[PDB]
Amino acid sequence: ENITDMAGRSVVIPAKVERILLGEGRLFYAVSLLEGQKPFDRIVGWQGDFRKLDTQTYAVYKAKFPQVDNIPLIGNTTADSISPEKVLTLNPDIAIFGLSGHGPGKNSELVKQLEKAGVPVVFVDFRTSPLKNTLPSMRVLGKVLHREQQANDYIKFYEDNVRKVTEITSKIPADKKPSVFIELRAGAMEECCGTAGKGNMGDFIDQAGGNNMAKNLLPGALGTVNLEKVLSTNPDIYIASGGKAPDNNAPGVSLGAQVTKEQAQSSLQTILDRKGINTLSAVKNGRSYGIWHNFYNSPYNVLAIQSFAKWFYPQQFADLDPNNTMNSLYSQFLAIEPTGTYWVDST
Amino acid sequence: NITDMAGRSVVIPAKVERILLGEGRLFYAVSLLEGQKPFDRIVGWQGDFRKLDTQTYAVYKAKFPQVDNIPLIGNTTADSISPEKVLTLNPDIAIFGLSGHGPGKNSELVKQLEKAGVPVVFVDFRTSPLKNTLPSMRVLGKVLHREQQANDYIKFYEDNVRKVTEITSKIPADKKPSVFIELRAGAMEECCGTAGKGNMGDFIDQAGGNNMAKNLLPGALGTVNLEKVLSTNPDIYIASGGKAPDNNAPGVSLGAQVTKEQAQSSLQTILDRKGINTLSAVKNGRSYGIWHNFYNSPYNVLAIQSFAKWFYPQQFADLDPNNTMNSLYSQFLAIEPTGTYWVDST
Amino acid sequence: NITDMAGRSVVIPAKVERILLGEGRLFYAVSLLEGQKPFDRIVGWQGDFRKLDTQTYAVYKAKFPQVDNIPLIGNTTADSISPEKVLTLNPDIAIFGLSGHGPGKNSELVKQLEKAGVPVVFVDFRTSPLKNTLPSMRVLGKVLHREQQANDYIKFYEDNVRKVTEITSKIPADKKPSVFIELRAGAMEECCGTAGKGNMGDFIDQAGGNNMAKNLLPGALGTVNLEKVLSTNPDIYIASGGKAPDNNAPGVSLGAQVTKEQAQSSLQTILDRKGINTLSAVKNGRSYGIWHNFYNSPYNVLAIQSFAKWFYPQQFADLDPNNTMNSLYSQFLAIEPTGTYWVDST
Amino acid sequence: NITDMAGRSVVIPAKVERILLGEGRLFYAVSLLEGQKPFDRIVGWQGDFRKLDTQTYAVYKAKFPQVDNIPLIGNTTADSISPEKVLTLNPDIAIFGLSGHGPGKNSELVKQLEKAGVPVVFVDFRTSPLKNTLPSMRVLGKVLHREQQANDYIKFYEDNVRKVTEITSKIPADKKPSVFIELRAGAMEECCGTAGKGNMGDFIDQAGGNNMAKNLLPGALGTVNLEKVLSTNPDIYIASGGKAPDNNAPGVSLGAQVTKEQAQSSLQTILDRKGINTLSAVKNGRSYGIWHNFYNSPYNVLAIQSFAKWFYPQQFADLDPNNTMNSLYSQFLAIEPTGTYWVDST
Ligand SMILES: N=C(N)NCCC[C@H](NC(=O)c1cccc(O)c1O)C(=O)N[C@@H](CO)C(=O)O
Ligand SMILES: N=C(N)NCCC[C@H](NC(=O)c1cccc(O)c1O)C(=O)N[C@@H](CO)C(=O)O
Ligand SMILES: N=C(N)NCCC[C@H](NC(=O)c1cccc(O)c1O)C(=O)N[C@@H](CO)C(=O)O
Ligand SMILES: N=C(N)NCCC[C@H](NC(=O)c1cccc(O)c1O)C(=O)N[C@@H](CO)C(=O)O
Ligand SMILES: N=C(N)NCCC[C@H](NC(=O)c1cccc(O)c1O)C(=O)N[C@@H](CO)C(=O)O
Ligand SMILES: N=C(N)NCCC[C@H](NC(=O)c1cccc(O)c1O)C(=O)N[C@@H](CO)C(=O)O
Ligand SMILES: N=C(N)NCCC[C@H](NC(=O)c1cccc(O)c1O)C(=O)N[C@@H](CO)C(=O)O
Ligand SMILES: N=C(N)NCCC[C@H](NC(=O)c1cccc(O)c1O)C(=O)N[C@@H](CO)C(=O)O
Ligand SMILES: [Fe+3]
Ligand SMILES: [Fe+3]
Repeated sequence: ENITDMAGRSVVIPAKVERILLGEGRLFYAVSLLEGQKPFDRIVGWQGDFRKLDTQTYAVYKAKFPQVDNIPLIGNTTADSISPEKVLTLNPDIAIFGLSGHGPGKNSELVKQLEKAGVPVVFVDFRTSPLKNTLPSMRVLGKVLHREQQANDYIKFYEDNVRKVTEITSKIPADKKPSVFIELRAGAMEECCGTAGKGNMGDFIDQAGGNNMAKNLLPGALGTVNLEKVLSTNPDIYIASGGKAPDNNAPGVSLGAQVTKEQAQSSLQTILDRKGINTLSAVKNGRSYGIWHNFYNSPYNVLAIQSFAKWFYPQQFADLDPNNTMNSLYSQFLAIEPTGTYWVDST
Repeated sequence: NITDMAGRSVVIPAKVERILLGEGRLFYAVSLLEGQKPFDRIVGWQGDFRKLDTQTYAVYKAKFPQVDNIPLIGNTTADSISPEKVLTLNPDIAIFGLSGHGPGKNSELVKQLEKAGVPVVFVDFRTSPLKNTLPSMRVLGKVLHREQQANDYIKFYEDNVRKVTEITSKIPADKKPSVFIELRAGAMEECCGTAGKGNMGDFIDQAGGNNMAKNLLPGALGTVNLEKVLSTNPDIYIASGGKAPDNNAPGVSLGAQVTKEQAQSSLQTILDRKGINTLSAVKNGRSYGIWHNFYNSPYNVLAIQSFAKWFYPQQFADLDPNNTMNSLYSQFLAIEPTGTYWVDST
Repeated sequence: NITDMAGRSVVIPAKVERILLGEGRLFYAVSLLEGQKPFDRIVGWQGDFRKLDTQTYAVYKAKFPQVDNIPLIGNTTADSISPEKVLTLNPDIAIFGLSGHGPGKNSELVKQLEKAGVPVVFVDFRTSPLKNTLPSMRVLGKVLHREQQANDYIKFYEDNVRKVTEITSKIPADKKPSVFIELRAGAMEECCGTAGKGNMGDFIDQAGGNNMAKNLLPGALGTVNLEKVLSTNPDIYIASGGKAPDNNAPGVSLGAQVTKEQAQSSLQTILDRKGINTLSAVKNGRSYGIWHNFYNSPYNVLAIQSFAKWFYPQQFADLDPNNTMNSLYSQFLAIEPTGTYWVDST
Repeated sequence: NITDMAGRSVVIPAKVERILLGEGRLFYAVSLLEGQKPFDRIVGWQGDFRKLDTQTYAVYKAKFPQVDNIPLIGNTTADSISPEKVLTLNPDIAIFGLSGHGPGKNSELVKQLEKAGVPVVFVDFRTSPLKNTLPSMRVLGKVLHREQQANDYIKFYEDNVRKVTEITSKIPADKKPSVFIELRAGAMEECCGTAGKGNMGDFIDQAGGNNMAKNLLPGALGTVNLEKVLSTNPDIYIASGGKAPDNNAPGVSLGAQVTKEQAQSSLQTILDRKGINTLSAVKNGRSYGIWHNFYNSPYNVLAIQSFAKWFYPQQFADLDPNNTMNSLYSQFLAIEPTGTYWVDST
């Protein structure tokens, strides 16, 4: 059969799939929602970003599935480090790639090599245009991986849990919305400050009824705004993203499966104590928050949209709990138990 | 002739120059009428303003040292008022409160004054602020011949309250936060004082909150036990106080001579008390301090706004009670606004 | 005692609480000193701020409705000021401008005030901004007892101007672009109003531009005919305006309530006028709009910067006048920055 | 205490209970202030509302039959008002219009009332709606002690007008459509009544139209000959009327008791008249009907919106003046909106 991927390309659905290639490792998150209690059964190989840039979620899956260590790494954390030779010798029967990210895009040579080898390629997207692409991506993955039921179940769950936010924020007029700046991998980049424009976590700010101060500063989904521009705009709400492991002395916010509330609050505070940042009205007024970075490329991003709405309008979403949503997500779909801290408030 | 807050008819004097204040802090209503000559027409007052509002007192003393020479007709309780000292001041009007630290409608002193031919006016900012605050000012305007100042203050008040009520009057009950207000928190012998259907409860109602003690109490004021608070575990905790900074007694420091630091530090002591410190609202940082004397003052629009910002922070992001306060002072009063009348927990 | 901008010695009042503004838009200098209480000390003002700055007025009214009750001593001309209404406000200081829509150093009203024992201070942001802006603020600081605010603003101003002059002071004349500024472009009976050696001309000088009218005119303001502009055919065209968005009269829309799109649309109308539209600067996109009231405001550092960025685009690509405005507002003012104070042609 | 629309100072009465309406249709401004008790304070009125607004009258009569007992001080002209009947109603305030079917600022009756000690207030929705509508409501608020209702209505009005001006203020003159408005079209002896720089002309201006009579006429109202209209051949034709459905006199049927099909049929008659029917605007279907009494009513924001949607159909496709009217009625009035106040040609 045939379907349209997120690059507009038609893909012939394989009769049976047993050798999935992951162009970006963290595309595993979309796969995990379909594979039930057998998450790694059909993965022939993956980019090393999941294992190296998601060490916490990795370790949790390793403790329950030690065979994860033996899935081949086709590269490190950049598209340019992928050996096309190692890829082809795994004889994949499907390759899942992202329109953007740490893996090959629609115009890469590897995509063309795979087309010459007779291997179907599917483009998904949770990163450039999450709002447009997240649900269509899951529907498509459902069809090509023969997990239509799991996919449709997850779409219903997602739509319902997002509708809990949008029923309220879709009617709020622009002049009542809080200004928001999201600093991606805050503290951890060479040059401050990474953020999202019209795309990526910007889509989440939009949905949650916020006003992204970088929406109109930037052409793309990702970009950079200077510290002074942030200070000058002086937004209502400051959000920092990170995924740093607890026992990592490098700069950044600690969030993820092995992070405690106190490690998340302490490390957010370091981030908020930085020169310039610490004079923001949002920081002084305590409207300062942390969000787990990898939500920037995951269909679990409904958790971030909900955390954002609850920060943007605390009393209108007093009754909404993203922790229940994660637990409903894990119990319904996944094969591990939820642990750690995926979001934090400054004390 | 006018009808006071006790339903009684009062013949308005032709000229008033000797006002008796049954409760000292009724001065607050008078101050909105007297412009730059606040104490010119006060023959005497209950000692509650001087002794239970030491900060606001000291500020007025520095600009008007003659305030120290206004006679104190008693201390802080109705029973300590000498009716003899009262009558020798030959008042031409007496202003009393339906409730509080001064005589009520059925006291002997009220009857003595009626026998002496002295008009008595009952106001209320304390039992039923919502029903009574504006009618009280209207009445004080008429009997003190300051109708203009009164009407000016009513317009100011209604406008600044309507900023809140036009939003919160349409909010359904199930979207409202539960609220407990602990009056003079930390400072009473037995915890915990609060307000029912009345007093600061009216402010919670107006600001679109849900007062957990509304149905626990028959009156405007009363007491709920600590364990009942813990068990109800309300969304939002509010502590009232008016303690002076350099007062080692227990309570929250708020008022004209209090810095935000002192207010924040002393609120924290209050929030660190056994039991209180495990409240969800305290842990989640939805914990606040409000200046106690707003429990009996037509300046109470400042508290209604502070509550609304606490109950729905974003919907009232743009509302600033410091600006309401500054406008109030500049338009009506004879002193400069200083100190901290509200605080948020660190 | 201090020396004002007219060279006159002025005795500093011990306390000031009743400031008279000879020109309403002199408020801008006062606003930098009064913090969160902008209108607290203004007894009255010329009607130019309320009538010729409707946008900035409306923004302050929404936060301080008491601004509507400040008395207007006249309309928009010195000759419409009733000296009687002025004197009954019993000012304790009067602030006047060497030039503009209010009384000057030789007016009768200035003499009346001297007879009444009222100190008069002359400032200037309009005739000789470069010489006078900072000295004016220093002086206002001393006579209004806001030396701290004044010195803070001077440091901010000098630093933000030095960002421009460090570069443009070393540029030789032959590398400078020729510039014509058309004040209230489109909106005068006879084209074309502009500035000579003074007013916005000072800004062109500082920003390293070459004002084509510098030597055509004797004074700070004057008129140059359309044909003279066409013939000089300058490298850069700048139009000033302050027209409200919803005003169908001719002129450029700029100010607190103007969007970038309205500013551009209305600048374009101005650039589409016969004669103007054949200028090389217009055809080549070197066409800009600046908010007119910068012609008399110590916020004029915002214009010196917008000019420097138009005169030398890459040399000041890192300079942002919007950040400077926001630092100005947050540090000194009581309102939030909105609208469009400068625009580039599409 | 307040300045009316004639520039005259009027002393705000302490309590008003006997309002005299110089022009009956000034009721529309009063109705926005009186909530559910519209006629409670009206001692008498000009007969224009009852006789020239039969539809809106009948609707109020069905809910309030006591409206029939309000005294008529005259018919539909200032000259038919008995000053004697007026004075025996012992009004405590009289509201008059700068222009219209009632007395003006120089009438004898105004002087009689001044001799009788009765405050007179001039409002205006007719000569200079743009300048005067909102100031008129502000003033009526103060003198009738309905400041809250007035301020509420001003905010509503400004917001609903801003929906139009946000768009039309940035449209350049050369892109605007030419417009002719024929007042009480078909119903006058001599064609064609219209508005100049004033009256419905102000609405055309605001809605981003170009009134072809703006410079043909000195006043707010006047007459332009059919041939002049034909020759100018404007982009858009608008006819006003308020004729009752069951009235076979010439004119457009619009108002509270008119269906869309009766408004369309009667507009068509108006558009089928010799000369009119050769207009480009008529042939192209840019032909419309507007309810005449908007020519003197603070509900005129409904016509400004209806005009903008006719001037720029797609730019205002999302704007609905019917939703605006309904928000107006529900927020402010005591009756239910019915009928057709505007119509498009089939
Ligand atoms: N290690 C490298 N040299 N490049 C990494 C490639 C992915 C790159 N990532 C980001 O730009 C980024 C920014 C903020 C926060 C993040 O977590 C990021 O991963 C990227 O997105 N590249 C884009 C544009 O080149 C793409 O592939 O389309
Ligand atoms: N494309 C680039 N040159 N820089 C942007 C991203 C590269 C790199 N990203 C990460 O290390 C990373 C970690 C966790 C999750 C992610 O998605 C990541 O991308 C990065 O941020 N590099 C810094 C240097 O430390 C920088 O380039 O400023
Ligand atoms: N020092 C005293 N013994 N009594 C004070 C007199 C008034 C008494 N006050 C309170 O109950 C009270 C409660 C909470 C917070 C406060 O500031 C209070 O003053 C009181 O209210 N009495 C009632 C009952 O008699 C009344 O006056 O009607
Ligand atoms: N009804 C009572 N017996 N006590 C409650 C009120 C009396 C007393 N009040 C104050 O000290 C006070 C201080 C500032 C402002 C006020 O309105 C006040 O009422 C009080 O609280 N007594 C405590 C023991 O100190 C108590 O009786 O529990
Ligand atoms: N409406 C009037 N008749 N006069 C206005 C008085 C101020 C007069 N202004 C200007 O000439 C002017 C020119 C260009 C742009 C502007 O904004 C202007 O205000 C003025 O400056 N007069 C001079 C000399 O008369 C002065 O007083 O110094
Ligand atoms: N000195 C004069 N006689 N005329 C020039 C200025 C007077 C008047 N000014 C303004 O309208 C004005 C508006 C906004 C800001 C200002 O500073 C202003 O001065 C003016 O220019 N009138 C025009 C008539 O359109 C004219 O002089 O031709
Ligand atoms: N019924 C009359 N004979 N006269 C009415 C007096 C008001 C007169 N009105 C109009 O001319 C008019 C024109 C077009 C449409 C209308 O609804 C009108 O009411 C009028 O305005 N007269 C002038 C001069 O006296 C004025 O009132 O200012
Ligand atoms: N000034 C005049 N003489 N005539 C113009 C207005 C007088 C009269 N008005 C009305 O009939 C009328 C009806 C509803 C609402 C209004 O405001 C009105 O004025 C009128 O129009 N007379 C006609 C004769 O048909 C005329 O003078 O042409
Ligand atoms: Fe008390
Ligand atoms: Fe000027």
